[PDB]
Amino acid sequence: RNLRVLLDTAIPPSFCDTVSSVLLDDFNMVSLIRTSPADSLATIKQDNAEIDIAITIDEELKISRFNQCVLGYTKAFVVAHPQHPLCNASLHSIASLANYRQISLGSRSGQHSNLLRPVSDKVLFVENFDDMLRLVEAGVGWGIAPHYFVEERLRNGTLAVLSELYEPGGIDTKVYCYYNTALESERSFLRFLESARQRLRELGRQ
Ligand SMILES: CC(C)Oc1ccc(-c2ncc(CNc3ccnc(C(F)(F)F)c3)s2)cc1Cl
Repeated sequence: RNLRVLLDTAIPPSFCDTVSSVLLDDFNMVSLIRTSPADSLATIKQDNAEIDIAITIDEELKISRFNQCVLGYTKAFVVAHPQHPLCNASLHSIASLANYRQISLGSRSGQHSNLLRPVSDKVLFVENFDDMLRLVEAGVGWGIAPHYFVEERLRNGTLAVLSELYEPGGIDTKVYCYYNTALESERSFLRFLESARQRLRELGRQ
């Protein structure tokens, strides 16, 4: 119960804090680590890190030494500069964006999971969301960003949304919890899962 825990940058801060409080309520030593989802699954896989619990959106069912569960959901938007070509065109489609350039997270130096795989042939990789939104806000391209990162810049006109046809409201991605196999038998972990999940649901509806 000396715990190392990972959360990705798509996890809303309210989400990570909701988790933290519970973790400390049921494990008394909790160390928190943050990474962008592209590097999330890789980090836990490197055994030199000793991550016991990881909360991310990238999935691989062949993860060794780790089991899986769903902890809740988060939302994401296809955002782009207000004067971007697509923004003008009101009919946006998965093909229509394959032509224009995508600012995307991660590195070409890695197994691009389907979830974080670039959908377009013309791409530019960045390493965090701040650099993604800097480029997108300069018309470089379009991107897929979490809610908490962009919400304000869209209610402010700084940015726009092209995802209001595909999934009106945001692209509901699942948020996964990866427990080290060993932790399955510790009543602390299971109580964490219960209390956290409830709290997350309660916050989500609001
Ligand atoms: C606009 C529409 C017509 O076309 C699309 C429809 C669906 C998609 C999705 N792509 C990744 C999906 C999973 N969720 C992700 C993936 C990566 N990154 C995040 C982050 F956390 F960063 F927000 C969340 S859904 C893309 C496009 Cl372009």
